[PDB]
Amino acid sequence: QDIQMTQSPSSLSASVGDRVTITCRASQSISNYLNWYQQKPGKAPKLLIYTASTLQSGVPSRFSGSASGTDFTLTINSLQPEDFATYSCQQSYNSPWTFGQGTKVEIKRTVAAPSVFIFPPSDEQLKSGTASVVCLLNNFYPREAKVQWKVDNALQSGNSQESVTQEDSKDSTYSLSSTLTLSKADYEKHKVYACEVTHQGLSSPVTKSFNRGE
Amino acid sequence: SETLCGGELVDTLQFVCGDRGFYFSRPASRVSRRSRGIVEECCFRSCDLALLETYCATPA
Amino acid sequence: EVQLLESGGGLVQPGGSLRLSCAASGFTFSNYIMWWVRQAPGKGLEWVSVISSSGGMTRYADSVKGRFTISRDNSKNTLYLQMNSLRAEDTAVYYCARDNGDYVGEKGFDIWGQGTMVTVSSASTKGPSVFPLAPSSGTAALGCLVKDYFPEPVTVSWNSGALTSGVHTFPAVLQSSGLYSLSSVVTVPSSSLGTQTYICNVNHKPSNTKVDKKVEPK
Repeated sequence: QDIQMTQSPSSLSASVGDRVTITCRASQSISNYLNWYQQKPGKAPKLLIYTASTLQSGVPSRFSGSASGTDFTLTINSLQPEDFATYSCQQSYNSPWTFGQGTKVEIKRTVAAPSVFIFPPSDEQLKSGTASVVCLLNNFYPREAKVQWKVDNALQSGNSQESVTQEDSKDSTYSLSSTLTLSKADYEKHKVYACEVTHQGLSSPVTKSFNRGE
Repeated sequence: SETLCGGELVDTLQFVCGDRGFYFSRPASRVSRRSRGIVEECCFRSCDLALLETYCATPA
Repeated sequence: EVQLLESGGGLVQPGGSLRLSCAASGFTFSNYIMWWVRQAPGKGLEWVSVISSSGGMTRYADSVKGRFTISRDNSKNTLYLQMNSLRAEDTAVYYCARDNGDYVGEKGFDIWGQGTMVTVSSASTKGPSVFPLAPSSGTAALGCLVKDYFPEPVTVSWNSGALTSGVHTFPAVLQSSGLYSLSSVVTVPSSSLGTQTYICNVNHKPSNTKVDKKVEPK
């Protein structure tokens, strides 16, 4: 009995200047009462469209909505780099004013190489009995990247964790961190700390490294 | 149910008030306290055809 | 500038109680039907509660009935959500939102609060340790590592908000410990790297930590 909302596809990747088409369906009849929201990561949604096709003020004309039989579609004409977002529909017919789960729109930009940087653990952190060594891969595309740790040339396994920013709203790239965690004891045992990056935009893998102390 | 909210409310009113239209007939009157008074009752409390009919215009 | 500014989120044990506030500015608050909407981790937005413009009538999602109370004080231009008997499944970002239409929700919600996180958990809050990611040997990178805090979130800014471009604050990762960690990095010109100070401002409100860490070369 509560109306369920279904979107397709759950995500897509499309190029700047492309026409993007997102579908929303209701499991019961909602008349023309369907809204579209744009939600950027960790942000309040922004209303784009209400009553299927009425553009909210301050919203660019490239966004349009349509009833499509018993379907609804949001159209982004001329996809822009800022448009990276989750787009969610919401029926406005009755309680519980149900939102769909969203369609992730990624911007398919051109291949771009990461810049690689390595950071040894601070003296402050070492004092407290742990060592975190951070490798940054900055401003790359696509998302996929291989990041390997070496300690005195021995490959590390199971002792690092990765984090990736959401696509940048200007240049459509990603940055990634890999953080290798060691006890102060283990960190003091070894000399050469190296982060090796393999990426599509690099002709050969990039190693950034330091010697403990230098 | 016994309440009406959102577009189902709007669609029900349009059908109820036929060619007469809404009493609250202009954007400015749909934002009015009196309009909201009727709408808040239908949605939050109970809505019946009599309440709905009070929302319609009354031409001769 | 129309604005809904929320406050009041944080960590609370199961069975506990929290009160959110949403302070409105730049519009006639009393003309508007107001909404609470929540977003649980990796879930969609969902209606929590709605209140009429005077405040005298209210409506709740089934999942929260008997436990939450919405209210408003038109005199102070503020909306409240009183959350009692808090359950783990109530953990989410909580938004307030203004009604865009005239028939209660028929044209969506136009104006939204920034969101406030609510974490329902037995675990104690823990403030972060903040460590430099010192630049060394055109463009140089520096950072702060923000390690071992709970619950989410932390705020990170550079130079009190004076420095924004080239900043990358990574999403937080859950360590095997159950604690969160995050880095915020910035790329800056190597030229101004003895010329100017770089300072990261880390705010963790669930534990009242506020740290400025000065990041200098090394």
